[PDB]
Amino acid sequence: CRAIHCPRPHDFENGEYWPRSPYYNVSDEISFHCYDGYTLRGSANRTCQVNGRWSGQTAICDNGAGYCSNPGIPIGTRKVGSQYRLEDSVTYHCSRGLTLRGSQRRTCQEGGSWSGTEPSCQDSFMYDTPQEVAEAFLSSLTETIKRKIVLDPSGSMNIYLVLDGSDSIGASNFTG
Amino acid sequence: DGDEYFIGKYKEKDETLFFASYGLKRDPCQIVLGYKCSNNQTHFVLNFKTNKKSCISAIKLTSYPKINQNSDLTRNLYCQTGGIGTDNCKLVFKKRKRQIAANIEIYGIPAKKCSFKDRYIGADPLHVDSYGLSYQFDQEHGWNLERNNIFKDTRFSTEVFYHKNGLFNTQITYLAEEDSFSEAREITAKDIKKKFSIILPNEEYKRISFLDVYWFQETMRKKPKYPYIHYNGECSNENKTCELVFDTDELMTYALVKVFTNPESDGSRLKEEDLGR
Ligand SMILES: *[C@@H]1O[C@H](CO)[C@@H](O[C@@H]2O[C@H](CO)[C@@H](O[C@@H]3O[C@H](CO)[C@@H](O)[C@H](O)[C@@H]3O)[C@H](O)[C@H]2NC(C)=O)[C@H](O)[C@H]1NC(C)=O
Ligand SMILES: *[C@@H]1O[C@H](CO)[C@@H](O)[C@H](O)[C@H]1NC(C)=O
Repeated sequence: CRAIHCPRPHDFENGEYWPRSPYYNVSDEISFHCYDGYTLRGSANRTCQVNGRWSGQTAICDNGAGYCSNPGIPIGTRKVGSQYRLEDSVTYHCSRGLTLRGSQRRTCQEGGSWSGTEPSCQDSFMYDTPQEVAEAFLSSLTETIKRKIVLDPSGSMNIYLVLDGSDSIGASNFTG
Repeated sequence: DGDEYFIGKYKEKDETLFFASYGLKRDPCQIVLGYKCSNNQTHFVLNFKTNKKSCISAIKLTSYPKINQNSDLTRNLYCQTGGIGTDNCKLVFKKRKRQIAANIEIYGIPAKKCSFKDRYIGADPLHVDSYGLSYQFDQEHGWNLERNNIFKDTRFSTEVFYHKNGLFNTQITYLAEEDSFSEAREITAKDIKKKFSIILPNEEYKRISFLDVYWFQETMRKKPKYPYIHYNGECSNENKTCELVFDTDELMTYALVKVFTNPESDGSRLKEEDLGR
């Protein structure tokens, strides 16, 4: 068993980041900074911890001359497409030894928002801790105001739970 | 088709200040002509400040697609710092879940000699008010009723405050059949203070019998704070020049008073259930 290596950025358009190295150890820092006449959104200082993911959000430098905004390049992927008007599409894919999790193609809808979710490809050894799982489940299931569920008048919900009992655990009779 | 919201009244001899189209799901906006906005899940605000010497006249907003809700019982457009007559105000609009576009236009007129009396006074002041709805009385007492199909509000008992197209209203007293129209008076933005007054004549056959005020203003939140328009002292027969005094909690930008005259008025006229504390 060897050390944990955080992924190395692949592309960055209209900007520059410090420093550069073939691979980044644990608790190393990267700082982004981009050209004149643009605007930076996100986090400027990013560091990777023991989990294997960079801490913060994605850094996006934008100009402000399109119907729908810049999607940005998630760290580790590669983007194809450079048209930011109505009815165009953008595709993502990342490097070798990584498996994608999210949307493959995104389309600029009528309102001004994209259709899908921002991809960020993972590897074998990254797990999810209970805190983030609970937070994401609660945030997706309900809406904020505290947090209450919204229904239309004369509305209803139908929950369907599907388990499997194949030879994967074999623990008594569905215990746990 | 799409729904529409108005502020002010339009005239056929006005030039456009600007004209733009906005999406209502992007984050952030697209900065158009170096202006500022803000967009949230339930709010869309815009900042405007012109450079040329002009006074604004009307604002209009159009939204798509059509939704099943009337657009006169509540407030959806209002600007928070300024208004009509002042060269800038900060527009605020409240969205829904199904609105995804907006078109905005602003009209104005040259600053020096701009006055709005020629529009809101109408062509038949004795039969139609500024709103457009005609008067209608009671045949057994000759007192006008209360129009009911507009957004109306009360502070305490025995008070009324109407609203329509960004224009408020307040009727001082009750109106009789045989009243006459004398004149109208307007107050511009350079003579507006936190507290002020106005002088009117009551000489012989110019007896004041009815006063109704129209004014624009600003609102910090969706719940407004109506100003106190009380009637200084008592305007009986003896005191010929009668004053009207305002007491505002927020700054207005325009006012208009339509004096009515009736020689038969004795100075007191009140309903049989309005009278006791
Ligand atoms: C989305 O943005 C809108 C404005 O674009 C937010 O509405 C505004 O929020 C501010 C911040 O809370 C309010 O200002 C606050 O007013 C109090 C009143 O006493 C005063 O102490 C401060 O000035 C304070 O900042 C503002 O009233 C409010 N409404 C406006 C500007 O019309 C809205 O809250 C945002 N959405 C969310 C979910 O926060
Ligand atoms: C009525 O007359 C009195 C006489 O002193 C005067 O003080 C008051 O201002 C007058 N009121 C009006 C409304 O003219």
